[PDB]
Amino acid sequence: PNIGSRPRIRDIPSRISIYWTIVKPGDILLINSTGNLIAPRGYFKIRSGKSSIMRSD
Amino acid sequence: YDVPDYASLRSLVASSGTLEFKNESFNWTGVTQNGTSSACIRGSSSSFFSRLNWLTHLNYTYPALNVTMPNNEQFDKLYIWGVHHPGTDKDQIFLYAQSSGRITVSTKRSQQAVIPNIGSRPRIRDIPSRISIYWTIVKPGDILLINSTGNLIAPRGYFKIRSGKSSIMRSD
Amino acid sequence: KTNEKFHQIEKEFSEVEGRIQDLEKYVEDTKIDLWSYNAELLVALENQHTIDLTDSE
Ligand SMILES: *[C@@H]1O[C@H](CO)[C@@H](O[C@@H]2O[C@H](CO)[C@@H](O[C@@H]3O[C@H](CO)[C@@H](O)[C@H](O)[C@@H]3O)[C@H](O)[C@H]2NC(C)=O)[C@H](O)[C@H]1NC(C)=O
Ligand SMILES: *[C@@H]1O[C@H](CO)[C@@H](O[C@@H]2O[C@H](CO)[C@@H](O[C@@H]3O[C@H](CO)[C@@H](O)[C@H](O)[C@@H]3O)[C@H](O)[C@H]2NC(C)=O)[C@H](O)[C@H]1NC(C)=O
Ligand SMILES: *[C@@H]1O[C@H](CO)[C@@H](O[C@@H]2O[C@H](CO)[C@@H](O)[C@H](O)[C@H]2NC(C)=O)[C@H](O)[C@H]1NC(C)=O
Ligand SMILES: *[C@@H]1O[C@H](CO)[C@@H](O)[C@H](O)[C@H]1NC(C)=O
Ligand SMILES: *[C@@H]1O[C@H](CO)[C@@H](O)[C@H](O)[C@H]1NC(C)=O
Ligand SMILES: *[C@@H]1O[C@H](CO)[C@@H](O)[C@H](O)[C@H]1NC(C)=O
Repeated sequence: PNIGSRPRIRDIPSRISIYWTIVKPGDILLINSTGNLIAPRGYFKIRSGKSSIMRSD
Repeated sequence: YDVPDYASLRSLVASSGTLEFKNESFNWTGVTQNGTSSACIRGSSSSFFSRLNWLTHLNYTYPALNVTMPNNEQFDKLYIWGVHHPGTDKDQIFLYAQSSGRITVSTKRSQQAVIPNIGSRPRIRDIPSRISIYWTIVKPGDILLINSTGNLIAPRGYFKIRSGKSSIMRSD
Repeated sequence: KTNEKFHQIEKEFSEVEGRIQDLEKYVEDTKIDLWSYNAELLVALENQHTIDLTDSE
């Protein structure tokens, strides 16, 4: 994490950056950290499907 | 100069077809401007790039920067700037009081943070150092904020990025 | 007799991004142009064959 004075939006200058890690069956997920960590509470069930996204009004 | 993602900046610039550089009165204070290089000769004298302003220490110090430039009118504003990768530690101390100065150029949408890395690159035109050219585009209603602690090559203004029918080609 | 097209790439943009965005726009334009030519040729062929069939009959 890099400290920086970003312009204030909604009266807060700080930001967060969202990552993602996918774990295959048989593997393990290991998290090591010394600060600035925003942890998950659980996991999402990623699976193949026919879903999609769109932007309309 | 070496441009990270050069093939994207070239295509972005070549798609506008306009070099209408407009000088803006920035708030560079406490540092000296108009750095001079010997490999760049204009009028039989040492010189540098015209659009980019190479900043250097003033009175053996380099205060941290925090400048802003809002975009009021209804068109985008493209800022071309860069970061100087020196040759050795001596070449870094001679120009700046900071050895490992971070830089950070942020808009409201996103930020870019860069760390210059000292390295003894092979000499080309009798100079080992390099510069890396970045670019930040500001949408209408947003502001551009530049914070730096060293190794900053600032813009003198902005380019008028716009949609157009222009293109680029390489021939003889 | 249409075919499922559940998930595709993003075909609209509101920002300049670089070479990958330009490549996506280019492939979208090439696909659209190829399918437009295919549709025009198919319509012309079917009209010609229909007009000649209903005259040979
Ligand atoms: C670095 O420069 C930036 C950009 O000029 C500064 O951010 C701006 O700071 C001012 C002064 O704090 C903010 O305006 C006022 O802020 C406070 C919020 O507690 C409050 O008095 C008012 O509601 C008002 O908003 C301004 O919002 C803020 N952002 C922008 C986009 O202008 C920054 O303070 C400078 N210094 C540092 C150390 O970061
Ligand atoms: C690290 O290794 C590199 C590669 O061998 C060295 O770069 C080369 O250094 C020599 C000796 O300085 C250069 O040749 C001579 O340099 C000076 C320029 O002031 C001058 O006496 C001559 O005109 C001649 O060019 C050479 O150009 C340079 N580059 C290459 C590609 O060979 C480097 O010096 C080594 N050490 C450090 C601390 O970087
Ligand atoms: C620009 O951001 C830098 C960090 O990137 C800030 O620099 C700090 O400034 C404080 C106040 O003098 C010093 O105590 C710290 O040591 C500095 N940190 C670094 C990493 O250089 C700076 O405050 C910001 N600029 C302004 C004008 O506030
Ligand atoms: C320019 O920068 C200095 C830095 O000390 C600041 O005090 C000043 O208000 C800025 N603006 C002008 C118009 O001088
Ligand atoms: C730097 O050079 C430019 C272009 O010649 C000039 O407008 C500006 O005043 C100079 N600034 C300083 C601090 O010498
Ligand atoms: C440079 O800084 C030193 C130390 O504070 C001071 O004595 C001197 O007057 C300064 N020089 C200038 C030109 O500001």
